[PDB]
Amino acid sequence: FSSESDNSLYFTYSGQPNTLEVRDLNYQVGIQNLSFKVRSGQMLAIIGSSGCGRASLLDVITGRGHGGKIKSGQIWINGQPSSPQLVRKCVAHVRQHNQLLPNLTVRETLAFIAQMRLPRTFSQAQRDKRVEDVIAELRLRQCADTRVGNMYVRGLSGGERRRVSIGVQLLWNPGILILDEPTSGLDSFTAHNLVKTLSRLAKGNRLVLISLHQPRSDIFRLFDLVLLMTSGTPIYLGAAQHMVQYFTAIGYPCPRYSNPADFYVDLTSIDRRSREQELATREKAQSLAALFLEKVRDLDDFLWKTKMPGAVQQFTTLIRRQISNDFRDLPTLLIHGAEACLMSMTIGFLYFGHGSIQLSFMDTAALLFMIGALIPFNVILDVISKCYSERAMLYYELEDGLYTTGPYFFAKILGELPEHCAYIIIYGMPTYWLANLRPGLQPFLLHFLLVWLVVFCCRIMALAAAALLPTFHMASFFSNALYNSFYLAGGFMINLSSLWTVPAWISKVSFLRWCFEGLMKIQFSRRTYKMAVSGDKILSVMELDSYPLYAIYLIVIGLSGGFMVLYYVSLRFIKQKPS
Amino acid sequence: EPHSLGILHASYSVSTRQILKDVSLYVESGQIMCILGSSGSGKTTLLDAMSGRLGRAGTFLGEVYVNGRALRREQFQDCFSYVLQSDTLLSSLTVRETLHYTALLAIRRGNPGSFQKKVEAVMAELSLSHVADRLIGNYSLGGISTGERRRVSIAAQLLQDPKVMLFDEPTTGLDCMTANQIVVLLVELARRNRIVVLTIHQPRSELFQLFDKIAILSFGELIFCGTPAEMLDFFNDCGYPCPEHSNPFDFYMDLTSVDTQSKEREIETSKRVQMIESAYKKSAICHKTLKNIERMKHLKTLPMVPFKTKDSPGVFSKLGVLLRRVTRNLVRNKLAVITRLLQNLIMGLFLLFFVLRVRSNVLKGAIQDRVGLLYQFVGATPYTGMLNAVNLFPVLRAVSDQESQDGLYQKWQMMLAYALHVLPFSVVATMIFSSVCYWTLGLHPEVARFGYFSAALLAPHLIGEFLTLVLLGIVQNPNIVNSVVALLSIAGVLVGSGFLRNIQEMPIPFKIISYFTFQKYCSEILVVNEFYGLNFTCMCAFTQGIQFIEKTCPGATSRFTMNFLILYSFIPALVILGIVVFKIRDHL
Amino acid sequence: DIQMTQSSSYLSVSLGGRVTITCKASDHINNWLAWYQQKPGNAPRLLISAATSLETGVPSRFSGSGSGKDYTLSIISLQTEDVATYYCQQYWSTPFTFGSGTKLEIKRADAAPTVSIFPPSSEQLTSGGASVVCFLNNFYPKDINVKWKIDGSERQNGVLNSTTDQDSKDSTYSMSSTLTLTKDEYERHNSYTCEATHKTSTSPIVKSFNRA
Amino acid sequence: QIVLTQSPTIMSASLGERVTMTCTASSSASSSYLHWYQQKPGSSPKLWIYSTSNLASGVPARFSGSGSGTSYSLTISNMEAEDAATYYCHQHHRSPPTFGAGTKLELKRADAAPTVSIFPPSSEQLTSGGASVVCFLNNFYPKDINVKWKIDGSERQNGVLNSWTDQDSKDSTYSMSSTATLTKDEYERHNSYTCEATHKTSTSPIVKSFNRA
Amino acid sequence: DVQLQESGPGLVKPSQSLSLTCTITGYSITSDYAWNWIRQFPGNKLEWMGYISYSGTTYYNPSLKSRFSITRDTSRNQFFLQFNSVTTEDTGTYFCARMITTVYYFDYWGQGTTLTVSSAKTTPPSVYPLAPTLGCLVKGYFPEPVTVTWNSGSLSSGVHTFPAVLQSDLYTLSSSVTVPSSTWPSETVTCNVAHPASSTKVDKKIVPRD
Amino acid sequence: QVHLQQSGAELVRPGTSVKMSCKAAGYTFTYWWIGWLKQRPGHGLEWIGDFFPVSGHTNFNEKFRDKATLTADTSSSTAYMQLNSLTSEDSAIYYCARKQDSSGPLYAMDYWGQGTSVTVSSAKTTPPSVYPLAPGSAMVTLGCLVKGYFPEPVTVTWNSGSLSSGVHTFPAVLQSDLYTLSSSVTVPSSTWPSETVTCNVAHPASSTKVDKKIVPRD
Repeated sequence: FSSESDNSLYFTYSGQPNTLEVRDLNYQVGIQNLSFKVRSGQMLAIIGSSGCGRASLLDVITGRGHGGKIKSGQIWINGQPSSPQLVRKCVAHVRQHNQLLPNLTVRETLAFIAQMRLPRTFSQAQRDKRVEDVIAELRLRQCADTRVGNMYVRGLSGGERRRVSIGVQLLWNPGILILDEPTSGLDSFTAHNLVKTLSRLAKGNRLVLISLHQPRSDIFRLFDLVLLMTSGTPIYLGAAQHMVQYFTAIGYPCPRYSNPADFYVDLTSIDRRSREQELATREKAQSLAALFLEKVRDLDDFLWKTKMPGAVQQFTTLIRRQISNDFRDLPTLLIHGAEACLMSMTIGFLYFGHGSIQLSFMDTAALLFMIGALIPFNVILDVISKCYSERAMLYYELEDGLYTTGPYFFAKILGELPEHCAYIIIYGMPTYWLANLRPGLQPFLLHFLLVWLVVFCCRIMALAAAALLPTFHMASFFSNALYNSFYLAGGFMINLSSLWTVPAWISKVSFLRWCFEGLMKIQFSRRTYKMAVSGDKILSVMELDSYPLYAIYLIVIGLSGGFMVLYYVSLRFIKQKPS
Repeated sequence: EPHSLGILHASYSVSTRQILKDVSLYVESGQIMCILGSSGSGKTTLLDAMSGRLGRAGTFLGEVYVNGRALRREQFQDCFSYVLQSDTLLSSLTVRETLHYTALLAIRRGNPGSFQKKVEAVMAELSLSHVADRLIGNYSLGGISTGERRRVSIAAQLLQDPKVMLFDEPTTGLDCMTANQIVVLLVELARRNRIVVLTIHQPRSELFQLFDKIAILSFGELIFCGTPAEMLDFFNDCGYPCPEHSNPFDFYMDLTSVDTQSKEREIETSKRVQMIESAYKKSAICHKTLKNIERMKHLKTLPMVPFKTKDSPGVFSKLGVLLRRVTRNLVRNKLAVITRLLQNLIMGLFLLFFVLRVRSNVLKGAIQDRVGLLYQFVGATPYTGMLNAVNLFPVLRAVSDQESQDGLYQKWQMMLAYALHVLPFSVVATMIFSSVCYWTLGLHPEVARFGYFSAALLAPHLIGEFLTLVLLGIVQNPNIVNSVVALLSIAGVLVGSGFLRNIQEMPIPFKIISYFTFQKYCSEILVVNEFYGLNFTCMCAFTQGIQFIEKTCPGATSRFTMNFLILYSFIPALVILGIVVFKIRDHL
Repeated sequence: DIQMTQSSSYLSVSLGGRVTITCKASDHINNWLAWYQQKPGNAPRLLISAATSLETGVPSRFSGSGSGKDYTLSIISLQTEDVATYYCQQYWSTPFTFGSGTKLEIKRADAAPTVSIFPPSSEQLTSGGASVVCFLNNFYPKDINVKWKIDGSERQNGVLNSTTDQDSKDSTYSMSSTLTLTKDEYERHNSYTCEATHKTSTSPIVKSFNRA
Repeated sequence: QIVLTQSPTIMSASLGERVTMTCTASSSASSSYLHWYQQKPGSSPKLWIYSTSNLASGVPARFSGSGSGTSYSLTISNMEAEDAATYYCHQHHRSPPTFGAGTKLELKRADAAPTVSIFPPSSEQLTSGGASVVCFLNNFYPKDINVKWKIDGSERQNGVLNSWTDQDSKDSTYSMSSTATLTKDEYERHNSYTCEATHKTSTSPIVKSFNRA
Repeated sequence: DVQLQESGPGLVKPSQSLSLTCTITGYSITSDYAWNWIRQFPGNKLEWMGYISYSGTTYYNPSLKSRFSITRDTSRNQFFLQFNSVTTEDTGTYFCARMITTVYYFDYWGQGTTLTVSSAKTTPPSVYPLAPTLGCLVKGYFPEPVTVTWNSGSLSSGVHTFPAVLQSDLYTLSSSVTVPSSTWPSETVTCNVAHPASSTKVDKKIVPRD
Repeated sequence: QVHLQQSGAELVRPGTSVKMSCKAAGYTFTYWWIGWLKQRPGHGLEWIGDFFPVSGHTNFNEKFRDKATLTADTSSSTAYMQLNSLTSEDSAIYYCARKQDSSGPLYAMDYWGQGTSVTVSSAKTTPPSVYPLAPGSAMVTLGCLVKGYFPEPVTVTWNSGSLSSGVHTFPAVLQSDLYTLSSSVTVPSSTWPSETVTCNVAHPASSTKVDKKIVPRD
């Protein structure tokens, strides 16, 4: 046996029992002809193939699939035709692959979700009450205070992660809970205990639907109802413990000491190795389907024998969660710091200006260009890498609708500033000090501010690119193409006046050009440089006399604002599909 | 011919948990043995120990007897075949070509028709003649199916005619019909006077009456080993009857596993497992197995020698075969050839897009644009080299790992084969780039200058690609190699080349590091070729190109020929470096 | 299980005063502690929900708090109606547990009991049985132990003691001790005596009865 | 509901020849559920081959079979004496399971003429008021035999019954018998009874008679 | 080694009850297998009738609509069949078989029983010896089978027994054996006929006449 | 208005079983958790268990798992509790109550029933014996005894109810399955041994009434 323990219920659904029914649904990619009705208190497992390309049956039922469309039939939820609003208000979909933030605790993870799902009229005591009820129901009081981390591997077990993934859906008290592959990656005992947990959730006035391919013997015995499919064609719908009798009474026995789910699935499976076998097996499957439809023709249900949080509160919650998670992730912060410091020290030492012969004009200009141009190399890769790692969470959270793109947009941009500013300090200050650049507070501060704005613009560009292209490598390619274009158009490597129309237009919007020109108008503004030679004419010769320094700052701000508009439109209009 | 395999005892430890403990087993020719276990059971370690894939990873204290003779550790690779759970094949080759190349490396004899005689035979045995001469390709809908790929790998092992075969979880990414077909295939292979031992993760109910012996391991301990009938009788005697509709593999695997969710469960299930294992050790089945193992040691009837026929061609024949294998793999891949030949052209056209003409007036950029272009050529060229290596080498790296563990060739021989086949494509790619951009830009009309330019940029491309290949030998994730090489290229042009920092006014450690960067020598060659004969017009400090050369890297013209000798000495050096690096890879 | 313990099962208070009733948990209950007020004859009323949250309809005189495992219910300006039994109950984890309860009583000046011995009536004498009873009326405090003696011989069996709660008008307590014997055992002895041992004397107050 | 047909219905071959039998499904069938059964006169069918190509225990490893879709076949590489049996095709692709009609193979033998003998009624028939005349035609081959009856040259076909056996396990020949039932009043009124046995191993019929009432 | 032995009534009339049984030994019918009945018509055509799974679940094929049922007794392990629709078309040989439930096939088969259904009456045989090769004819009786042999097994070879021909509910069976004239007429032989339906056994000596 | 109404009092013999009811009103009973509580005189309260009617789920107190069976009929909004194999220690007042939380984990019992007294005793109905107490020779206290009655309540007064003060009543004690009740009065020295008084005892359960008038003696 496995294990017996407390089977009490702690968090039950308080509303009227809900229903879900499907009437002659025909979906092609797909699903040929399904009819069923289930009610609160039952648990329906779906076994066999049952799906379609890149979308399971449960995604078809919730009305959010891909690569196909519903051709006929109806889906009804709580007596009403299915719609995106009924799905959002009733269906707690738990996906096969999602992630929780690595460095929050269970209490913190549930607390942040609770703040974003429960009505704004709840007091904090009521939200803490709800979180504790969910923790009690899922048997998480022991290990409630540990890390939910996946990337942080040390922490709570995979079973407990699965339970937390269920809890973040249970918090808003759903009536219909739908799970896709709940026992995936779990051990035998863990999967068994998880299925019993799902049974208790069903017991507490809820409807639970489970998509489960190839269930084990001991898991099959725990099922209340089972829907057996070979393809989109159903074979049997009804009580799991009577499934064998159904087949035995229609001429297809099953041996003792053979799992019913595996044997029947293999018996009705449609091999495509040859045309003769595929033809014979499709004919067999259609015969069994017609036979079932006849068997339950005269039997009912085809079964054999509140104000929400506003944008500001959502923003506040997202910014606190983002800052809380990333500032506990110390290895990444140390790596980013170490890379910025080592790079700034190498640039500083190469252009060292204290214990040496004073830097030439052209060496100083090369230095200022290198200070600007050599930074995006790491910034682009880490912003794109981080954005791609977060698409699963963003996609499913926006799909569920606990927040809109506005609060996420602002929280995402603002949350990197406590790391960005430290990064700018570490990168900026050792080069300005090691290479003997212009003394005084005002040059130093103007240099720092210009570098800060340019790197910010770079981050917004990479952020907009990562959210626009469907994959990591295409977004990386696009970002490097813009970076290399801006680099060449920067005006140091090639002359700005000796340009064809389109490179001139590229130079006009190149943030590395404005970075270079600004730094040059700080180091050589009104200072006399020993070559004496007036700085103003020297800047004029290189065609850097026009556009006063404040306009350079405004232009960099404008370019960042442009990429912000692109990023916002990108996220809202184009879906951030995972992987 | 009662061929047999026996394990008298087996223990294995690392450094410092122990992995296996006192595992005895006996299997004869014609029998199929399935080894079961959960996470941490050590069944894969047991197969790795038998196949000799550990070498010195840990201490193995067991005794392995084949046909009455104990084997030495160094003979393990010559007796036991081994198929890994994930087969990496070269998608550009056909089944016939893949098995042909495998046979060419596996056997030393000549008379080429004989090789086809062996290859066609295995394509008959595993029903591959139906799919012979078909491109391997992508997944089933647009290429060869997964089950067919499994059979191709099995055939590749069969080309040396092994007598004892070890399969590490052959049915992991397969559907139920494909996995059933593979198990039926393996039992048929066992029937033909051969020993087949495999592991299975989640075996279906149908398989239980198909295997001849089933063994269960848990944390290195052997819980049961016997036939399915003996399995049911043993577990019924212990008081655990099988439930009505349960899969025997699921029930017995649950019964013999340890639940680690809580301390009460770990203790309870540990005691239950120890009761079962203790009941097993005293049983008649275990004693019969131990006596059969003892008996074979003293029967002077069938002593035999190691199998698979260790016919081993020399180094240059292997390099020839690998060279035409990788070459054939490349030419049939139209996209890889197009990218490999045209990326430098795309780079050139991009640079040409920004600067249409050099414009001889100094105030309008006569010096600035030339230095910009040479700097960008030197920086960008090893980047495209790196891109070729990262995109194309890892498939060959995985293949060479799988085949190098099998004893066909060493990893560095695949490294050299890759290293050699890319040379005509790098030469063609550079000439395609140069023949467009050089004359369109109008860098210098002289043909001799064009020649020196093309050779001067040819060398960085190869240097970048070779450096990327050496780094891939020890850095498993190619995206890390991508970023590291791109960063080294940028640092190289920044430090090594006088274009941005005059080499005579920078600190001593940067001059010293600069002397080892190829960008220094390439930049010196290109600046001499570009500026020596020019006379500029038009602040405009310089009028003659010789003045500019004297300003940055003075005296470079007198070292021009020697600079080529230095630059093209970086390419052999990295190759020799690669040879050691991949040998170090052999210990990782 | 988590055991809730309430010490000081009786608190003598005066009207208009301040009452503090404590309760400690055997484990962490995370402030999920309710307080109930029960009066004789009635079902208990919920006074406090989670440790500090006052229930709707309950007067502001009632309050509560806690720290760690130690919680307190306070009553300011105690009313006549607030003389009741109060219970501490935790709902952190099943099984739910209640404390033992504490009861309030009205503080009064000490008083000695009026004690009397009654012999059996002839209607009891004619039934073959007998009993001798002694009453203790209008005493304070309630903890009065009364023993019986028959010609100096202590009798432990056959003694019932019925006590009452605090009188609503006098604020005193009363009790009645009844000794049951058969007729022949009764007649066997000449005199009976019972002595009240209590807190307002340094020696028992002893009463006696004889016949003829 | 799948109907199975088989061909040839009745076939013959000599020992050592390769012989095939074909089973056709009325729809299609999956290869795993096709079975062949062997039945000999006197007893129940025995399992011969299951799942088209897996031989049952005890079959002397010279039988095979194959097929897919709608076409399945059974092959014997070299016939022996013990293969003279009826082979049934069975499927359970779709319930109910069904059987074909079976194919019956027989062994070839050199041609042989029958021994023909005509017998009088017994005294226990003569005393009971009726009579029958019995004409036996033994140990012939092939079974394609034609027997005529005549009384005083006048053919009498009505009231005459006949029968024959299957191929004998002892000499591979065929034998038959014919009984003519006549009224005693008809029997004693004629003194010439005859059988005209015409068959393909001769060129003229063998004519036998019983010249007695 | 599993034994399946059918038993039951021999000759019965139509519009009666009729229960055939299959006693199964060597393997309990409460463990695996589907346990069914198969019928063969006198035309060598097999027909499947129905099964009772070990769980007690039964299945009968269509186009035999509500004609029969299959029952069983647990401890004793008998296998039963009761076809109410006892129409004359049901004459033939019946036998039970064991189905393997992995891939559905019949491995073990019984021996079978011959069921004859008609209103015809049991009649004892008439036996007439035949001689001028010698033998005997047995006719004018019903139902089948009749065992026909010879005294002490003398003519164990060289003998041909012809399948019976039924006419007007009575049948004629005939048997003939050739013995060379080198030993006949001294080594006396007889025709031994036994009819279980009436339990009549007759042994008639055969005498040749001029 | 939320209201819980329980069944009446019960008296049964040891070894038998009882069934109590609690009808809910004013709320959606079916989907709320209802709990049961035992209050045994001399002790505090004991938790019996919680019940969830829509599913019929019972959260058990392990002490009471084999004794109290909880159920409900949602078609009549009534919860039931059945007590099996009764002994003398099960005589107590049983309560039903509903929680503040529709979800069920927090036992803050907002509304309560009335209490169903359960008495377990083998005793049969019996009238009381009434005795006067003689004051003896010598304020003066006189009194009376009521002994040997079953079942309770018994109403005892003095002078047919006119003695508004000075009278104490002592709660009954159970001994040998019958109850013992006593009462006493303090009277002025002008009203004894001069005026007479009466002990008035009524017992509805056994349909009796005894008026024991006591006059001066002893």
